[PDB]
Amino acid sequence: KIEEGKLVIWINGDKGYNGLAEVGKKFEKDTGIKVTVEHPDKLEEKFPQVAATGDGPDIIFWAHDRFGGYAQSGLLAEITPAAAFQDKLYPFTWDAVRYNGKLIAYPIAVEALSLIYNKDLLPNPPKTWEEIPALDKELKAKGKSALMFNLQEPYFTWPLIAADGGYAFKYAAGKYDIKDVGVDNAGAKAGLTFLVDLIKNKHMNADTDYSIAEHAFNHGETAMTINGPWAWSNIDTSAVNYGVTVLPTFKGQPSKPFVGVLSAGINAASPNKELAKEFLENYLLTDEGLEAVNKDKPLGAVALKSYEEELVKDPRVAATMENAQKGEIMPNIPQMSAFWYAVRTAVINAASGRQTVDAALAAAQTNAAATCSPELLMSLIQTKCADDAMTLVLKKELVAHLKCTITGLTFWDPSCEAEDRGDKFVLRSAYSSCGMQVSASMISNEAVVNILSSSSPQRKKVHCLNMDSLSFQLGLYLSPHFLQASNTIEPGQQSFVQVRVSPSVSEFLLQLDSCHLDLGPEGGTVELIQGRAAKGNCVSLLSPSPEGDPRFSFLLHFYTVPIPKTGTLSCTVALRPKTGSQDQEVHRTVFMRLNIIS
Ligand SMILES: OC[C@H]1O[C@H](O[C@H]2[C@H](O)[C@@H](O)[C@@H](O)O[C@@H]2CO)[C@H](O)[C@@H](O)[C@@H]1O
Repeated sequence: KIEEGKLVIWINGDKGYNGLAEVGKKFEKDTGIKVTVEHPDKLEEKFPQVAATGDGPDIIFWAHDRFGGYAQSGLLAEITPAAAFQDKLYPFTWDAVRYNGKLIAYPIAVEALSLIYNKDLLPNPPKTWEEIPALDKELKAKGKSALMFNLQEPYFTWPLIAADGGYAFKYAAGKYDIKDVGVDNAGAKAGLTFLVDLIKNKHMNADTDYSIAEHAFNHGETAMTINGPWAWSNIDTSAVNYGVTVLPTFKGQPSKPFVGVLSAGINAASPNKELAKEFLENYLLTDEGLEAVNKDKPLGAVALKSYEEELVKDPRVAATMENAQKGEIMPNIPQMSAFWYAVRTAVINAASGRQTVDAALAAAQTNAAATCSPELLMSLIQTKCADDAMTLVLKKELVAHLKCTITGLTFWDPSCEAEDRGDKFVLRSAYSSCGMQVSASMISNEAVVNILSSSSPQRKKVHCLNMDSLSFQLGLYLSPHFLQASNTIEPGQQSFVQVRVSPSVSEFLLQLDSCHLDLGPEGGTVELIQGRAAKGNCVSLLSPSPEGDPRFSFLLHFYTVPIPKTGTLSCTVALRPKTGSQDQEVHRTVFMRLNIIS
């Protein structure tokens, strides 16, 4: 699923991703968190397909209308901005991203279509739609056209459809009524008919799309176009001398564009939600962050109050707000996708001439209304830590409960593959083999699991303790207190032993499996500890040090003389991770030579 530790962003290609990536770069320097900005095609329709399966970006940028459908499906995570932060943005933007009383996304910018015109060609654009035919006429004699804009997305045709009273859904009793659809109303039929009449009269071409309309205006083929703020950049790359003004009226009524609020939602499956929040609130939403995106591609009106006040001075931004006020914010209801899909058809079918305006719009109103559980799998993988080797074991029975078929299990080195013993899957590697990593006094690798259900590999971090890195020493103390002389031992006097390891391992639990004192030939061997417990009345276990160092006490009695001159204390220590099971427990033996005297 989503990669843990990194932020993946999806945004439409027309919007500045480069300016956004430059915001992420600033985020990397301070927090060292790499931000990947991508712009796939059909990210709005692609996101819900992948997100439902757990795959997708950590953050998605789109108009607000799509986020309610995502929300109602459970693909978005409710954002939790502080009241002090919400006041920094205009209240109406928070209304766009509010769903079921929850905030499902962060509003970024307010987007509304405007009329862009060529000043060199047309210093004073027409005030109304009705006079475009008379305009286009004057231009065609010069080998040009009055207006070109994308007819394949109803977003661009809606301003004319809603000018006479066309509407997607009526708002009553505080909610959008999905049974009541305004596509077939005479206001829409009047707008769409006007569009068709422009195509029939040759004033526009039905096949026109976005990239053709953008190429035509920037290259001087047409005097006017309808687009959003994002497009002003490429017009600047071009030398076109242009201006942004309010959309022309229709039947005396202003053109009502559907106003989207560019918003950043957080994936419901993303583990990084905290990072997404820290990035969006602290960095992306700011005077600087928004300016960085605006330099690459214009955002137009912004949700942030402070930065907005500066942007409103821009004539182009003032023109976008003027068009927004005359427009209606898009409903965020899940039904919008069916509405948009249905309206796109009617515009294309009616503009193509395949259907009459009444027949096309009437049909649109009808359509508008309209097992593996691999996360558990990794838990079954057991890490066995031997002295020289690490072995991974996966019980077959447990796998059966999960209903998964494992295609492969390996270490980092693909050469090392698990072997099937028929009751379990075992994978053994030497600490120096299979790309094992020796660091931090630990031997770490990853178990790469491939399941038939998912193409992507599953990775689980495995670790074993490296005892060669650790240094073991045997202390001996005359009293139950720290003392500097461990070398000499005396009979009949209590002796206290402490096992010290450097670098001290606090994470691991220390226990003494066995201890022995070897008096050599003729002296015999005395068993101080066995079976993890003290042996005999002369030995008793003590409490460990503040450090993990274990401790025990023993009393040494000799009946006869000569006393053994020298002896060696042997103690076998067991090391288990506080976070690990017994499988990962490792054992080492420590020896020390000591002088016995009396
Ligand atoms: O055309 C239907 C389409 O309209 C909106 O998409 C806009 C978007 O709001 C703008 O920010 C920009 O990306 O242009 C898009 C049109 O291609 C809706 O947001 C979208 O759901 C809908 O399909």
